[PDB]
Amino acid sequence: FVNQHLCGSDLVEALYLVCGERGFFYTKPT
Amino acid sequence: GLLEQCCHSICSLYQLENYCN
Repeated sequence: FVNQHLCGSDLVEALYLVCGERGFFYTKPT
Repeated sequence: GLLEQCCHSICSLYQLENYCN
């Protein structure tokens, strides 16, 4: 990507694509 | 420093690819 603020489940979204089936390890829901 | 740089600022999927297992 370029310049984008990722936050909340949006993080696993960025990971979803880079890894996705690789099961990322972002944080949890607070 | 996982979503703080993306929530409190901007980040690139590059360093974000490190949060994957």
